[PDB]
Amino acid sequence: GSMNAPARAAAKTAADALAAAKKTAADAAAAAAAA
Repeated sequence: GSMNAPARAAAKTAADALAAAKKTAADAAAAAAAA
């Protein structure tokens, strides 16, 4: 039974990788206006 805050901290890197991936994806897409 681990649905608490400290239990969610283990999934940090997972959501962290996605945060970077999502940022960069849109980042590159945003700079695709002059293409």
